[PDB]
Amino acid sequence: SRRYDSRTTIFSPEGRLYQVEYAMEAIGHAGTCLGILANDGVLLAAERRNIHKLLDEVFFSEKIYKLNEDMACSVAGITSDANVLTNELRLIAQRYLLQYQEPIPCEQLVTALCDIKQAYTQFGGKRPFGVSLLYIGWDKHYGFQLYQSDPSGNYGGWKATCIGNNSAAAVSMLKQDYKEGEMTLKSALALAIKVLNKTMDVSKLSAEKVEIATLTRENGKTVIRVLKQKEVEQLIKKHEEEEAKAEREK
Amino acid sequence: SIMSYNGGAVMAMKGKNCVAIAADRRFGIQAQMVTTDFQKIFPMGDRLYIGLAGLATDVQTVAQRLKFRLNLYELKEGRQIKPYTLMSMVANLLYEKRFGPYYTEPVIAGLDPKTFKPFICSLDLIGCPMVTDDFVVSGTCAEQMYGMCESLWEPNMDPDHLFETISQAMLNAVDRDAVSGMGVIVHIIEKDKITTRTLKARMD
Amino acid sequence: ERGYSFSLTTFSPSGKLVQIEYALAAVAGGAPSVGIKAANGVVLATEKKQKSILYDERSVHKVEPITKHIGLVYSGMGPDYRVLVHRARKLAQQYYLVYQEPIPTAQLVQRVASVMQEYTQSGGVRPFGVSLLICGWNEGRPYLFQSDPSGAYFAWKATAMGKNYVNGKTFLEKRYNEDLELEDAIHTAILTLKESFEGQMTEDNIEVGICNEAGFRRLTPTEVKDYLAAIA
Amino acid sequence: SYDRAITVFSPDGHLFQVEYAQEAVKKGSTAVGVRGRDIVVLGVEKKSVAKLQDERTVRKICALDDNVCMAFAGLTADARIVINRARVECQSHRLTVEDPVTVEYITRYIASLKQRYTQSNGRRPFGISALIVGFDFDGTPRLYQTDPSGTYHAWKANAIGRGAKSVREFLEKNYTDEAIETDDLTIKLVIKALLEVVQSGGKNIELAVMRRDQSLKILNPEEIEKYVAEIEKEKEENE
Amino acid sequence: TGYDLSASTFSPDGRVFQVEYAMKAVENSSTAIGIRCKDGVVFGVEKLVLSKLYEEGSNKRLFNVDRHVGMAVAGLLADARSLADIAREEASNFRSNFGYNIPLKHLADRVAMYVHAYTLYSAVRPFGCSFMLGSYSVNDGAQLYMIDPSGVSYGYWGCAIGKARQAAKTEIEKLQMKEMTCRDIVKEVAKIIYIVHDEVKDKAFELELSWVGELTNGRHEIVPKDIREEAEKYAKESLK
Amino acid sequence: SSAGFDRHITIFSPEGRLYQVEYAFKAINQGGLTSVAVRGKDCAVIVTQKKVPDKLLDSSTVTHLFKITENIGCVMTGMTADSRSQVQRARYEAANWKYKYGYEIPVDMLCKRIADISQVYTQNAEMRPLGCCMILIGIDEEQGPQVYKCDPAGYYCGFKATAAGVKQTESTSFLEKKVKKKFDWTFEQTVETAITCLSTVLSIDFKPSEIEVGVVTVENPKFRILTEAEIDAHLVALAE
Amino acid sequence: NQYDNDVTVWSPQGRIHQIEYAMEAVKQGSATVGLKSKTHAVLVALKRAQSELAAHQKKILHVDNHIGISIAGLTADARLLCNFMRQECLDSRFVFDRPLPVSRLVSLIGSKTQIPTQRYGRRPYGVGLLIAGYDDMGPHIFQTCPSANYFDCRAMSIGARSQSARTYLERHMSEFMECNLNELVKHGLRALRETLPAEQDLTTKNVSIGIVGKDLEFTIYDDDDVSPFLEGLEERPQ
Amino acid sequence: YDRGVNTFSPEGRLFQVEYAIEAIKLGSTAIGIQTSEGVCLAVEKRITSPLMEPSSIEKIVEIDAHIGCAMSGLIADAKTLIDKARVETQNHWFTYNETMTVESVTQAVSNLALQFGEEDSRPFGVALLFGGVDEKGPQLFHMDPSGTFVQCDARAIGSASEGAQSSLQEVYHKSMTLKEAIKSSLIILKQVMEEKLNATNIELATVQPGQNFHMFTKEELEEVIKDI
Repeated sequence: SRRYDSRTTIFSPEGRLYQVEYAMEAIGHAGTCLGILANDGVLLAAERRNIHKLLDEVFFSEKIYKLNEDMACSVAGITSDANVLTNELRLIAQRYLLQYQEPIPCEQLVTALCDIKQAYTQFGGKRPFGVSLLYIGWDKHYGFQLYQSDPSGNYGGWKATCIGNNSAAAVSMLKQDYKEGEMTLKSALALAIKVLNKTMDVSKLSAEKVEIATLTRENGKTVIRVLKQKEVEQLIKKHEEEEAKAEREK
Repeated sequence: SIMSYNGGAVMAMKGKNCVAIAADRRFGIQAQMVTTDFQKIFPMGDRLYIGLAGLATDVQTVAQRLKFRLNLYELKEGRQIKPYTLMSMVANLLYEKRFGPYYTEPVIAGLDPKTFKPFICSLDLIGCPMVTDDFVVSGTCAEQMYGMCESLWEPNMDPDHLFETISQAMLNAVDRDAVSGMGVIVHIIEKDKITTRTLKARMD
Repeated sequence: ERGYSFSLTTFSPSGKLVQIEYALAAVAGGAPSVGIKAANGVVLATEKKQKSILYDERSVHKVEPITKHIGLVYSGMGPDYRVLVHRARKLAQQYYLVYQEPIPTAQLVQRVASVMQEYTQSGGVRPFGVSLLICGWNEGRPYLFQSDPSGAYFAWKATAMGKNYVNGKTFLEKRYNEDLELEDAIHTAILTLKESFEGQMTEDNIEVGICNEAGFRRLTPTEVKDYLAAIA
Repeated sequence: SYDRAITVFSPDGHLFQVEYAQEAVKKGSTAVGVRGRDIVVLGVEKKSVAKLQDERTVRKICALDDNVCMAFAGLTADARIVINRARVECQSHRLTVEDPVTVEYITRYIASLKQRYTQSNGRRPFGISALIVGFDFDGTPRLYQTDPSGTYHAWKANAIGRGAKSVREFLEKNYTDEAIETDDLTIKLVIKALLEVVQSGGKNIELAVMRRDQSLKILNPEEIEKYVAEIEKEKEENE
Repeated sequence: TGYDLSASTFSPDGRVFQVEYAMKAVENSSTAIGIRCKDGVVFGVEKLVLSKLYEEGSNKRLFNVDRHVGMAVAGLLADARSLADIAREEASNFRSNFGYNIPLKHLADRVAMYVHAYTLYSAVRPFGCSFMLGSYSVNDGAQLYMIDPSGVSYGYWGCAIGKARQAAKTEIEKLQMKEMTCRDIVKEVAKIIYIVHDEVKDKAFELELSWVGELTNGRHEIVPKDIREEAEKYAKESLK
Repeated sequence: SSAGFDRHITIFSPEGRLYQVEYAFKAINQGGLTSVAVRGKDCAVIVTQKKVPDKLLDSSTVTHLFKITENIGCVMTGMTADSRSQVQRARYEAANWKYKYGYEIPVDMLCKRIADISQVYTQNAEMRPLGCCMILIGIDEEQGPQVYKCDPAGYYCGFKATAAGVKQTESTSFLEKKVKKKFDWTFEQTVETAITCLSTVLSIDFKPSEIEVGVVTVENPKFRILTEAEIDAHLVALAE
Repeated sequence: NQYDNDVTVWSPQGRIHQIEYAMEAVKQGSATVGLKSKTHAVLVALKRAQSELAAHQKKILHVDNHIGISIAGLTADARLLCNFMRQECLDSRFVFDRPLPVSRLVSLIGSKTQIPTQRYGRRPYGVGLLIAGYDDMGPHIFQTCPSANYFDCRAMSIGARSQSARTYLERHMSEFMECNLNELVKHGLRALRETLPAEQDLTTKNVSIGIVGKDLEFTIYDDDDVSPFLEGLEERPQ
Repeated sequence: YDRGVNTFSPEGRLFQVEYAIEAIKLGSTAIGIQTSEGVCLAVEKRITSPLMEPSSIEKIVEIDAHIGCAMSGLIADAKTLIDKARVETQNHWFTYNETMTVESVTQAVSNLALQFGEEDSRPFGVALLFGGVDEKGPQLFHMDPSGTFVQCDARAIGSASEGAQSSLQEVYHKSMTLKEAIKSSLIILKQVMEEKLNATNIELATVQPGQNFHMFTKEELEEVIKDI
């Protein structure tokens, strides 16, 4: 009929979008994900939701999805809507390898999704994707990369980015402490644990509330290391040691 | 025939704790060779290979379609593939072209991903699985390869004698064939390592 | 027909999906249930009371097998349950026709939740009003999952769906531990179902299915009468 | 009152949802473009880098074929579909007809694809406007423009984006009937036109020229800084 | 009432008013009655002349579905024409698939299920027609059926459709219809029409009588009561 | 509350309710009818009254007992038009079992497939959810007789003593007091309680010609509609 | 007023208002009068000017060699039914090699216009077709209506202020069966001159007369050949 | 309520079609006059900017070598009409070896405008004037978005078309000549527009029997302005 339909497609009298601005605000009331470049690596960090003591966590990865062979992605927003995009995106990267027998070079994979995510804001009365998600990877042409998907379909290549209304103060922190040029892995891991100390309001940074995955180009393999919870512990205590130097000035 | 358009020979053989696979190197049209570096053995995960023989179009085609389905399988599940599971996967792919069939006969050889248990099987051009315990052969010069393996095979063999048995089986049978030859490559795998050797064969 | 093809779900100005949150209210007002993952098995139990003394008990079942090592229960409304059961039967055979091997319980929940996703996004249909509990002992370790009408899923040790679930959630936390036996797990699975049951509990008021490594098995009322025979 | 549909008319004959698409064009960064004797030029403003991203993925100037350019406004998502579609048509034209593609032919494809995309309900129109500049059709320099209604049209000097009314009024008193030869003079006209930017920071101008025979020549922020210096040299005659 | 727009919606007490609204549109049409004797079925339709320019036999409401089946429609006339073509088409497929004439008990089921399908969807509306079905056979005798706009279809001995649905069946039931012949029925149908408001507050009318049974050998056709004119000669004597 | 269009179409309201299906539960109640099914023995009995308000209305074309297959009969309550279209699916898909699978359909399997068709009308919109109710009987080998009942919501169950139509809450309260001392049901104990429940809920003590009785028994598994003479035989047999 | 929106929606009085509104589009068009004798059927229409120097819009249009129709109402629904009308006339010529009976062609129109008066998605056809023809049993005069009813008649006038034309036809219908074409045509166009305001006259530039006969093919006369028909007339009694 | 997409008035026409007539009123004016010597035609360009290129605005197009055109109202919808009007005159030459007449062009054009809706969307907002010399001499026709097609002898459409048609009926007679009718039309043009009448405001279009060439005057129009 006519009186039963939703709008999903109609401009404002001033020109803005009515439904797209709403989906870009539900992601801010969700989890926290970030990434950081290095000279010889790239990493991802995530926030655990539903840390109740009657769960299993047998998947070895919840926010991170190792997608082709040398790329992975975090996720944020509606978790039920998110599984449709990941099964498609692994399937886009795999039909490319059937076509050329070369891995997908980490940009036109993203534009292939961003055309699919765009198309529900256009023709067809359907609900848009309420999912923004990160990107890490390596190619022959540029190397280590980060990208920033949006419900609108916009993408940007960032050096250090994060999520907004949940952790918008981190972006103000990353402009203060991420120094250009030298950004190596031990410097980048200690920078990442400093940021989640403030944004996650849980004191002492319990290791069951975080998740860190990395990527190093190593001897022509491009391993993707989801580092276990045993070495999260000593990475926290290294940052816990930095309070002792932080009180020497006073 | 259509199978005799390019030639080929793929042999697999089961040992004690190890398994070996071998193939030829000649690529060519009916009587004219082209090159001696045509790959017919493709790795599908660690400690598990596959060999293809038949029409050279369907060798390169099925090995890409099977690689298309393997990577989608190993990402929905964190585990690797079992050797019984790949045999059911290939038999599904060949049977979909029931009346438009691919002209190849696959040979699968590999170990168990958990235990050390070897596995060999071969399929027809429409997907009939057939597991054995000693050897499987495929290609144009099939009847010469049965004559060598029925007399030289021993049940429990170290990787030393298993390499020497599959070497003499491939050299003496392919030299009797006309449209196969120009080099033989041998893969011998085990729990600890993978050894690849090429043999000194007649180049005529 | 016309071919109307418009979904009945859009975003709120706050950013929430309204109709999915309404469907969870019909889930919470359903019949209660409980599922406990033990060290050697998975125990499912439910609450099956008739509205009259006329209703036969050997007609409709609650614990329902999917394969010979996979079972599945629910808490919500009745007739919507049998749709996705028959959907999961035809879906589980398609894995067996391709791979010649019974489906693992993790892979089944990957696809059943995608079916429940499809009625939330597509045109003119309404989302489900049934949450599930999916069990099974594949590759040594047993499993116990829970899928909601939104389309997500989880992995529980012990949980409870239906009415009074916030009371059973605290009771399972105060009673379960790292490991038990399966025979000890049924004992703490009726004692959490005796919390919200009526004044009488017989062999026909409850209905219990188990998951040994020997396969899936639902219990006849002979065992359930002998199990509640004065052992709490 | 009555709009909420692209198929209904007003009581005085209007399509407000088509007219609202032009309001989304005015939220974009301004981009100007003139044609000259041999060298055509187009420049964009409002780069505004944000200290932590790579700037090679925010590009607003692309080439459809070897001798035609593109500059746009509006929102970034809908431009990517139109650009990627127009690359196919300017390549599939060459396959069916062995000529190179004229600058007039590709603008009718973009306008007609935006035409039928406005007619049917449940199809939100493109909220972009584009500038097509190419000296391709047998040594003749041309530049056209588009519109979200789907009307391709030809100017000789153009301005779009947030603040086009000031720049278009500026160029009418500035574009001489004397043709701007010595093409660095024509480039200095654009830098004088883009000097009336929303903030005029000086280092936020990305001018791209084309000498009608070579490929695209993206200017560096050292050659463009030299042209900003000579604009201040002519400004010293005011005293 | 507001909760009465679509045909696919329920009222808060549990009925569909769009079916209820279409039933009393049949009420405004003129009266058409039907009756069967022991060896035939006799139809009869009160039909009024529009102004004067009607040409004496136009737009009739006595249709002819099959060799032995006809209709006695009342209501929206254009909606009954499209519904009559369904019954013509339905009886043809039974001939082509089974090789013999359609039974009337099976024919009324196929039509009423087709009327039922327009009472379920919001795209279409229910019909605004009600009609009669009469037939005769040697292995089945005479039957007489009745279809409302909702789709309820079962058998009568006599009926009426129009304004005077109740006012006609009061004096139908005082007839000994179980043993009369359908030649004596024809002179008795005409007085039932002329008692209840033929041209009292209306302008003019014309009587039509359809006819099927043993005397026609199973054929269905209009009466030869243009021959000898006996219906009006016997019914107009009932003025006192 | 009335949120969005919950009172009009099949969507969720707040508190998880949905009204367009529980409006159909009292869409049965406009029939003015009550049906009783009793299972006690190696037999099964349907009993349901007829309501004939007109002498012009026939007698054989009133029957709500419907013969699905030779071993399966059913009774329909609710509105008449939705009832007969529901039986057209039940006659159809009982024959598809015989064609696809090669044997006779169980009464338990058929009540699933009927309720699954009523599922989609609740699931999909713009599709009217068939406000009628069906009660089945039949003989299963090595299982005895069964009585099933389907809902417009798609819910089914099997149970021993059944009421439907208008007066469930008075008749099911009578049968729980009846079926609590499980006495010897001996094919006339079953018929007598099938009459004396309906003869006291309606409180009529009625003539031999207003009800129907459908029966099936494990001595003659064919579905069987009783004759007016032998209906009168059981009626005077309880005159003590 | 909420029931007055769609064709599907019934009213609590039992009257669909959208069909009742398509009758009002017929009254917008001009008047036209058709009638017949035992041997000859003549329909006469009235043209309307758009401006002071544009051509007058035509009303009568040829269909077949034995069928011609008039028009009143929407010109969009006019040519849409004409293309359906001409297709059915030549199919019987191609298959059966006979001309169509006129009475069964109009039954195809009532089946054609019934679907858009019941299913949602298409308005009813606002149209006022008058039909004259020859089957094997003589002439016929037919009319249609947007309620998909078709009426056989011996004389009919529809359009703007056509009630005054009907009063002339009722008191002269006894004379129509016997008289021939020299007065049967000017029996008809004496009925048009009461559908005019009393100050102007039916001229030669605003009227069309179409004649189909028993031995005469359907012929349209306009603007030059009307002068042998307008001769021998009296004026209005003013 | 008040009459949405496809619903009759309680009295008369569809208001979507009625509002389509009003969209022509915000167009540009144009005058076409039929004379026995040929068909002359004029339009106003309404050029806004000097940087805006003048010869890119078309109002007279060439349907065929003996058929001209004129348009007003929506430019975006008019390019669809001119497209198939060029195609189906070309299909007629392909299957008949002859030129399609001027009247039977717009028969095919008026079929496509009466097709709005969901049947196999919105009505158009553009009126047209067609000049041409067929076998019956020179002709002039006019259509509207309602599909109402009619022959005119002299017609002005667009903005201020009501005041144009009042004075135009006085200056017209049956025995005009083509050299007289051209200057008779542009006197009406400068009395209804506001800018000074020069060689950049207006443009002409003439078609003759013996001069089927030259449907477009270009800077010979400068001579006609200084003569008046």
